[PDB]
Amino acid sequence: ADREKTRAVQELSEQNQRLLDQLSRASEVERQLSMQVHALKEDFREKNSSTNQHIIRLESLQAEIKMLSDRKRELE
Amino acid sequence: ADREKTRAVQELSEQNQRLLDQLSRASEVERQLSMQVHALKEDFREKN
Amino acid sequence: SSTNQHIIRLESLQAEIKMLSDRKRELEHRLSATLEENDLLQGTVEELQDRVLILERQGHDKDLQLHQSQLELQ
Amino acid sequence: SSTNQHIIRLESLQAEIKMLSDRKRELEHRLSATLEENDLLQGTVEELQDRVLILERQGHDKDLQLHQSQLE
Repeated sequence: ADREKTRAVQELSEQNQRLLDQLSRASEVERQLSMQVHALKEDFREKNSSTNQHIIRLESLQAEIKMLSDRKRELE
Repeated sequence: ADREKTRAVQELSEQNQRLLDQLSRASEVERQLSMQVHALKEDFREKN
Repeated sequence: SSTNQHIIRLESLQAEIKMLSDRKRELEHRLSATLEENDLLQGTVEELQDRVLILERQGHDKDLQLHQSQLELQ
Repeated sequence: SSTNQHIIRLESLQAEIKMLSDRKRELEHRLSATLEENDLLQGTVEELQDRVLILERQGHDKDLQLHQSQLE
């Protein structure tokens, strides 16, 4: 009974430790995916800032074009 | 000794079940994050 | 003597595991709340970025028409 | 035998404790990172709102200028 109990608890602890490495790898994948998602959020925010700046620059250039169109029509 | 065997077996089994639940939750959030990463990469390609 | 101590450390570690698991649920709920308010702040900054775009659009069309108005004045 | 079963049960207890404590450190690491990010996000919100306020000030300023320029 000693040997059976010891083998059983050792087997169950081995299943446990295998699960522990599985959780460790799963949590490392969770962490790497979380850092990826986090950097993607930060880059999405910076890119949305840059895109709003870009369309506002397109827009400023559009008013400069309309400005010069009405100005040349004034001269013309 | 038999009672102690039963108690240790039950405690280890409970720990293993808790760990299995934790791996289930971990895998669920991992799948959610993988879906989020692929959606973000598609959105980032479109935004590019 | 070892075995008496040995039983004592079983009891101590069992109490430790119970409190430790309780604070596992604690920390995981804190992380869930932190992540939800992170997503709320994501919605907030996204709305603020859209508002920045919209007000700059307003000020721009406003710039178009200011220059038009004072040119027509000229 | 008693000591071996008992110390193996304790090795199970402590190994579970070490997994869970590694996971404490992982959750605390993630909580620290996320809270630092949330500070950064509050800073971004404050800066965006301040930008919105400055933009609204420009708002009222030219709106007055429109009112005059239409008058003359």
